[PDB]
Amino acid sequence: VVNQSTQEELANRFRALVEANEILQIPGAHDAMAALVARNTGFLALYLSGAAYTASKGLPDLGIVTSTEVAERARDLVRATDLPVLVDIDTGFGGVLNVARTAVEMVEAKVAAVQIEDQQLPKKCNGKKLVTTEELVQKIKAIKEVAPSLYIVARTDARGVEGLDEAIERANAYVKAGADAIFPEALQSEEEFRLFNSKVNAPLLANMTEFGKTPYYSAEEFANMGFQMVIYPVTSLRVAAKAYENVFTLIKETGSQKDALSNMQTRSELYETISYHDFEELDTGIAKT
Amino acid sequence: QSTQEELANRFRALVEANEILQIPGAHDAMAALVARNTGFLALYLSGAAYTASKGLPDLGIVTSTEVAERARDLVRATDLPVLVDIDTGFGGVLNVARTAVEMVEAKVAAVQIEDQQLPKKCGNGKKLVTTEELVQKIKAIKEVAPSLYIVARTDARGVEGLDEAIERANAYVKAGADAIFPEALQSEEEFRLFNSKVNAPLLANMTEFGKTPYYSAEEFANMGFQMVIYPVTSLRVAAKAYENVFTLIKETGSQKDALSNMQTRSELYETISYHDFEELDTGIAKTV
Repeated sequence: VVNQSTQEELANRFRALVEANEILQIPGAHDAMAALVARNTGFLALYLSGAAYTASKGLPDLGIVTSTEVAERARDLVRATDLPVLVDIDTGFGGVLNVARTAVEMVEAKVAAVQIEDQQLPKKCNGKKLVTTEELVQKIKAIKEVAPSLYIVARTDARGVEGLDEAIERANAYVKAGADAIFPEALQSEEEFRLFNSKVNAPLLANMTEFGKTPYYSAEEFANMGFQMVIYPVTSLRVAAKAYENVFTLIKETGSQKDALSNMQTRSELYETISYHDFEELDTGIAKT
Repeated sequence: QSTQEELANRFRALVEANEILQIPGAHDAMAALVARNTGFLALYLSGAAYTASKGLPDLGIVTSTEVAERARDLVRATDLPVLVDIDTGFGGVLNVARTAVEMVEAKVAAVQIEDQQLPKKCGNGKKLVTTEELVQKIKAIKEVAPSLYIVARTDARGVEGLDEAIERANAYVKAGADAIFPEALQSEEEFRLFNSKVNAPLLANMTEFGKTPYYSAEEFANMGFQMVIYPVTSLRVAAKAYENVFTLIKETGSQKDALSNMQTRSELYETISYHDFEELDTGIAKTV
C-alpha cells in the first residue's frame, strides 16, 4: 500500500511481454509471499493455478472452490507485486453468466489475464470430458463482451481425448472468438509443438509442470519449438510442502529446529521482502510533517 | 468433525499432561496437514507468519475476521486444537468480545492476547497498556466466550522488567487466563524465578534468530514449561524454498535440478485426501 498500475495497464503490460522476442517465464505463486519472491527473483509475470490454491487450502483440485475465492488470492498477488497475473479459472465456474461474473470479478482484482478450458465439469457421479467447441466459444464471447480489457488464454485437452487435429480446429475456433493465446495441454513431441505453432495463429503456452506428461525442456527450448510463454504452476507449493515435511520431522523427533536453520529465511530477508522500511518511511514521513 | 468445546478441552488435557506440548506454527492449511502427519497434536497461528504470508508486515493491519478465517482453514483440515494469536483483541473491550466469538465459531481451541498498546503513535518502538486495561479484555473473553482457552502474553520484561511482568501475569490469571506467555525472559534463573512466583502453565517462545537459544522441547520442560511454540518456522522454510527454485528457474530455465526438493504428486495426492473424496463420490453413485 506504499505507492500502482491499473488492470488495463497490467493487461497491456502482459500482452507486450508475450509479443516480446524472448519467451515469457510465468511462475505460479499460491500466496502473496511466494509472489514476492518471484518478483524479487526477476520474473515479470505471475500465475495462479487452481491446483496450487486448492492444495494451499488443503483441498483437492475438484472444483469445490468459488470464483470469489480465486479472485481474493489473485488480489493478494497483484497488491503485493503490481505484476501481470495469469489466473486459472477452470471452465468459468459455471455457465455463460457465471463466466461473465467470474471475468468481472477478475478485472476488479486487477488481474491481467485468465485461463479457461474446454473440459466438461462437474463430471457425473475421474475422467477427462470436453464440452462442444460452441460451448467454450460462447464463454469466450461472454468474456470479451463483459471484460474486453481482459487477456484470454484458452486451454484445450482435445489432444488426449479427441486427437491432434481436432485440438487444432478447436484452437483456431477459440482464437476467432476472442482468445489471445492457446494452452494446448499434452502435446506429445517437438514435431507436434511446431505443427501446432504453424497451424494456429496465436501465442502458445507451455505447461512446465513436474511429474506430468511434459519432458523438462528449458525455457529456451520451449521458445525454439514454437512457444511464446511457459508456466510453472504447482512448483511453489511443491517445494513448500517438502520443506514443511523436513522442518516438522526435525522438531518432532529431535525436539528442535536447530538443524534446519540453513534452510530458512532470516529476519532481515523477511523485513526486506515485506517492505517494512517503506511502511516506516510512510508513517515517519507523515509524523515529521 | 469435532466441536469447539471438544477441541478446547483437548487442548487443556494436552497442557495438564506431564510431557511438554509442541505447537508448531502453520501459516496455511497445507502446513497444518503436514504438521498433523508429522504427529503434532496442536497448531499455532502466528500473526507474524500470517501477515507475512499475505505479503504484509506485522503491524496490526489485518482484521480479526481474516485471522479467524485462516484459523478455521487450519481447524477444518486437521480437526486439531489450534492456538490463535489475536494480538490485542483487535480493538477495545468490545472488539475482543467479537474476536472471541469469531474464534469460537471457527472452532478454535485457544487464543493469545498481548500487553502491547495499539496503535503506536506516528513516531520501531515498544509500549504497553495498563494492567487494568488487559484484565478487562480477559474478563470480556471469559464472559462472552467461556468455551475458549485463554493464554495471556506479557511484554513487560523488556520495557517494565521482570517484577511488573510477574505482577501483571498473576493479575491476568486472576482475570481468567488459563496460561501465560512471558516474552523475552533474560536468563534461566529468570525462567525459574518466574515459574516460581507465577501460578499458571507457562509458554515458551522458540522463534529463530532471536535472543533465545535453541533448547529442545525437553530442556524447556526441565525449566518448568508445559507448552512451547514454533511461531513462524513454517513460513521461514517456505520462503527460502521459493528463493531457491525460482532463482534456479530464472537462471537455468528449468526446475530439473530441484526435483529432489519437491513433494511428489502421489505425496500431494495422499496429503489432501483425494482418495476419500473419490470414495465419497462412488459411495453415493453405487448405493443407487
